[PDB]
Amino acid sequence: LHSEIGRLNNQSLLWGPYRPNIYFGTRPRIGKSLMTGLMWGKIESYTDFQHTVRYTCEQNEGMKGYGWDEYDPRRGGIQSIHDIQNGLDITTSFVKIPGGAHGGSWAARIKGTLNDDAPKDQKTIVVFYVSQEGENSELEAVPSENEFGYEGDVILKGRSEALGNYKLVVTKGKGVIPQSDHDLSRLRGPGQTVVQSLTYPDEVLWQAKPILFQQLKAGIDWLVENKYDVADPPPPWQVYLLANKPGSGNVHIVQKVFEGDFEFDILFSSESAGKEVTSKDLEREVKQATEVFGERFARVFDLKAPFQGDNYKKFGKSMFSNLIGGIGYFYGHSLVDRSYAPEYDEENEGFWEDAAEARARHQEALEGPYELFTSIPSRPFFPRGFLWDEGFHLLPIADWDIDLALEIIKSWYNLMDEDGWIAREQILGAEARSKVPKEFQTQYPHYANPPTLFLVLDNFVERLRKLDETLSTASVDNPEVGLEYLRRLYPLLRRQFDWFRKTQAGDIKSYDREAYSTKEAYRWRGRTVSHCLTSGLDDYPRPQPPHPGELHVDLMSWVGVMVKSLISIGSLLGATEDVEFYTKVLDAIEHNLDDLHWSEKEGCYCDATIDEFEEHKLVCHKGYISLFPFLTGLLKPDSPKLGKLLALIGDESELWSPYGLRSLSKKDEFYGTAENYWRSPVWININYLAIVQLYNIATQDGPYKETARDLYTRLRKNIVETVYRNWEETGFAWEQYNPETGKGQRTQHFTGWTSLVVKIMSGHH
Ligand SMILES: [N-]=[N+]=Nc1ccc(NCCc2cncc(CCN3C[C@H](O)[C@@H](O)[C@H](O)[C@H]3CO)n2)c([N+](=O)[O-])c1
Repeated sequence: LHSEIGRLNNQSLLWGPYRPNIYFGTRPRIGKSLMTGLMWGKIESYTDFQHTVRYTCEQNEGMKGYGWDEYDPRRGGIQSIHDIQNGLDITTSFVKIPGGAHGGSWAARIKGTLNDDAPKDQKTIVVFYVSQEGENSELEAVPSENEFGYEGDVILKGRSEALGNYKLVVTKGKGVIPQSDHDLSRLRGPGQTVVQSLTYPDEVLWQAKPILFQQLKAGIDWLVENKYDVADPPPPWQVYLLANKPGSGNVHIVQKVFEGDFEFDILFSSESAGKEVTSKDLEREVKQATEVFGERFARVFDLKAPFQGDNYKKFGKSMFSNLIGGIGYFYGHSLVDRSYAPEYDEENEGFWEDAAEARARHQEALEGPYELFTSIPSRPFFPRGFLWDEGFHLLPIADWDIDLALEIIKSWYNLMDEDGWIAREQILGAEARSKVPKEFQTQYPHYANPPTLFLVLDNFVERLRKLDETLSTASVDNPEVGLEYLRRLYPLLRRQFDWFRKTQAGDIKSYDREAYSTKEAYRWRGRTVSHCLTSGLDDYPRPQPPHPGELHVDLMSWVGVMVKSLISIGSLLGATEDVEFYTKVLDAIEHNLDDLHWSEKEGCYCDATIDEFEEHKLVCHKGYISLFPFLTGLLKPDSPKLGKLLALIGDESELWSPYGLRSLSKKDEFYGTAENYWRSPVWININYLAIVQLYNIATQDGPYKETARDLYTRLRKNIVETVYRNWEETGFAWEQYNPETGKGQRTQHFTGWTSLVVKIMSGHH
């Protein structure tokens, strides 16, 4: 029965628009298979299309905005693109039609509407680019009846082991096609849909822009050789129309020129299913996917006061759809230093210098290949898997579709090496590497990242204890299936738990340190003078100088999150001998949090170092870090320590801004300093943790119930309204929010954990 739900999930999720790095394209969850990409650009001149053409996601003054209005990876959805440079409002509707033995069929409608400022006679070039990777696989453009190109549909017929037989149709579409009266039209035709079928070695098929431009440049060279010159030049749009040469190959370029508004369909028909997919099929399946998305949202994301209104429902749909619509499939080699150089052990003073020397050996090599199926923080700036971001992404996604969330968790845990290491940053293949400076690619096996994926596993278990609709909950509705997943995953959770304990161990025994436990103490590896990249709070102030004797209260608190999850899961599995050791590790963390990290002087938890005089010193920087034992749910609701943290959180002079909790206190000496990344701005992921914990204390018998209730109510409001106002004004989710002004700053299209705001509005944690 596990195998069945497994095979059904596989078949449901195989196809998607799983290329979030580009405006619009498709691929299945298969490393070497059939992929598609959309390109468009106005052409006003002989030189402008190279600069106007769109393919990979960016955000600049030329683009107003873009994203998913509606999305479910099982059904498809609708994306809006507002392109100022090209004068176009584009719609890409994508739909899946289940059937056959191969992951089903799918269809897309591309619609371009010139905006008010565009010339009513603008010529827009549109390209649908189709590649197929594989040794024993074929794809062929059925040639046209016409001499120079296509009056109607373009039929591609192909086959692979993975997809069996399929056909891919690009329809005639609707819109005016310009006609050239030039002598060239006797040889190129007056203007029509064209296809070039090419082959390149499989590993470069992703470089669709250079592949296209090489063909455009060969056309222009041909014009020059055959005496088409500046005395009598063809119009720009004919100069940039490829000579029709359909055939077989692993690349198929389908090119259309439109004058004014346009639309055209892409129909993917799996032979192994019923009848082929039609345009009338696409139109209906789209209408129905909208109805279903509407119905699921109103149940799953029931927005509570004061966010019940339609304005906030639109907001919620946009923030959610962009989050789950960012889901990608990633395949290829990753860059890794497997030297395990001894300098990476960071056991002497000045360890950052030694670590730099080891990195300068440049022993890192390509390894894999790996696949990953994950949501992403940002399509334009960093469209790839980030380990602790994914824990946040999956909290809303899990509500929507717990079986999808568990699929993504599983994909992340299949990356884990023999030691219990997952790389914090997953850059799989040359396409992914294209977006990342060479200096920032190398993953380090000694680099951790917060294990936020356990928070998701926690929600799963809580839900476990208490056809597309069916598949989405299959793993909570069929408890036998739920436990089998946990049984298969548990060992790797344990492996990661031990890996933290072997690789991110702090040192008690070697210093004048007393504590309830000689074991429980942690220090993030990878830290430099200014940074602790691995903690996730890049420039949050830490002990200066960095020191082998440091202890990180956030890191211990994450180990605390991990043990509590292992207790829950281990028990659901009856692994008694493990639960005992976990029950005892937790007990030791609860104590050592107080003995090593609690400041009675300051009224908050702090990190620790050892002095110039070699004694344990608390290093207190009031901010996110200070709150961690609370944010991670480790303290008793009656704890006096919780009492003092609630005071700090609610204190306007420290953390409390009209716009949410400041990453760092206004009273801290480092407030607003340096890159000021985690040194003041409001981050939605940490505010989300605060809101959830406040609500927990707020709905419990205890002394702080009423304070917790006030701070919840107000913080929920401040966080939602800040993200809303900025979305209303800019159309973007932002990476962080200015505490002085409330303005969105840093990375746009951050969906991204800023999308947690849909869960903050829906309440009932
Ligand atoms: N200090 N530092 N200075 C700055 C750092 C970044 C800045 N802007 C975005 C640049 C950028 C590009 N590629 C990847 C990433 C990682 C983003 N992010 C980092 C989170 O901290 C981490 O927790 C989190 O996992 C990851 C992923 O969401 N970021 C700026 N800026 O725009 O001025 C100053």
